Amino acid sequence: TQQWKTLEDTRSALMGVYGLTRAALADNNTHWICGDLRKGDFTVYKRSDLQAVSDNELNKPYDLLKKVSNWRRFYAVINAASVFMEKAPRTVELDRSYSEQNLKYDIAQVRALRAFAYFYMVRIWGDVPLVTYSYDNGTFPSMPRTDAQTVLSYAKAELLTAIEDLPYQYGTQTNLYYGSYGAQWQGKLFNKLSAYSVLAHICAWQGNYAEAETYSAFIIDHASEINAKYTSIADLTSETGLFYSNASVKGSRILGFNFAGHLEQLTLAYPLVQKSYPEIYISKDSLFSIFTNFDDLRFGIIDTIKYSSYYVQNLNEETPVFSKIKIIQGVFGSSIVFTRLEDITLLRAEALCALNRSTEAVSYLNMIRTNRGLREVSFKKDFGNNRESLIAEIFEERRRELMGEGWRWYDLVRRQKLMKDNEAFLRLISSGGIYWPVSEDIITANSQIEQNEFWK
Repeated sequence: TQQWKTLEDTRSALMGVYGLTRAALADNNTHWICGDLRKGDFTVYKRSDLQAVSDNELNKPYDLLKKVSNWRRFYAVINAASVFMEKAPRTVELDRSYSEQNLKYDIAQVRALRAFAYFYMVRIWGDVPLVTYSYDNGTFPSMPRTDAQTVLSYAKAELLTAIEDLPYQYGTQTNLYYGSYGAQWQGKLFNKLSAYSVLAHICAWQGNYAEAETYSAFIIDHASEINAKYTSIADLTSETGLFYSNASVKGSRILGFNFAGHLEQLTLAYPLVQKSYPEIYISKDSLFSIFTNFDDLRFGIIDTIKYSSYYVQNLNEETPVFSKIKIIQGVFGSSIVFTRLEDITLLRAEALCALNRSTEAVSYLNMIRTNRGLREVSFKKDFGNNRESLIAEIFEERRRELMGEGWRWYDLVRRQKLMKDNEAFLRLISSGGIYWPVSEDIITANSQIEQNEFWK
């Protein structure tokens, strides 16, 4: 049973909240299933269950769909965080080695993780029960789903509170943080900018682009404080690059979760692993539609081996392998990368367009383009000063840059809200068909929980 007598007890509990958060995103490949596969750019080789996700046929009778649709793993994070906040303060009184500052740091992390879990689950299910206190395992509070706006307002306030105590970096050489400091914790612990990144995204998801722009700006302007940088194509895709836990560029994972679920389970095949075919892949037709310029470093120049590019291998075969993420110990070690500077920079561009400041958006778009072999663009010459044309292009840049990082589906929804170029998709948004069904196991056990109308 968890105790709170010593610094080792609080350390273990804190690491447990991180572990639970990783598990929520990684279980059944949730992050990629919900973020990349759903109406995504991946062709499915053979699995009808994966094909149902891709088609948004989330009521089909597949066990995968039922498992992903059960939100328990998110409430596991929320409850563990709530318990930590209730019980950890006592440790300061019990163990002289656990300082008030150590408590403030730990509380801020678990508070931010809880808020992240809420945001993440709101994007998936929409309305979810807003639980703000701990409860016993095997029970769940008897309450309805709470309006998504109310849940996000709670998440925003919690993140702003956490930011007051979250540092940029943890510990010093003279005052270690749980035995390590500075660079040792970069890309491992939730930092002040990690919290700002969640705020920026909550705001963008709500259409509050004024706030999204301010928060994205703050992140970009303070990136050096957490040692976050723009990543080269080689460092993004290397076996020891951004997706590797102990990468030299690890600080560039503004928010992520490391392993001591992986996209590679779905994407890799021979020769990278001994599996004959990939479960999902980007087809040649898709590649040539999405990547329009042969100078694009993501899908252009060879990456050493014959028939390769930086994102894709086996270009001589009918089902090329999406090899961007390839942290191979099969057994994989790839980190979940929720966000990084390129994401936040493109978010800022999106926000600036939303605010009718398209000329300013172009400079941010160009930052990403010019680090990927693409020429600079200009608003008049390349977009005819058309705000919607520029918005569409910012989303194509995200489509390219963040491929396989759990963004595409959410990006399609934010894009649709701005572009309004597909009435069928606008109806899917208004009708709730952009969310997952609630698991019938949850509804049976908790009578106040109502199914999403779209999936009844």
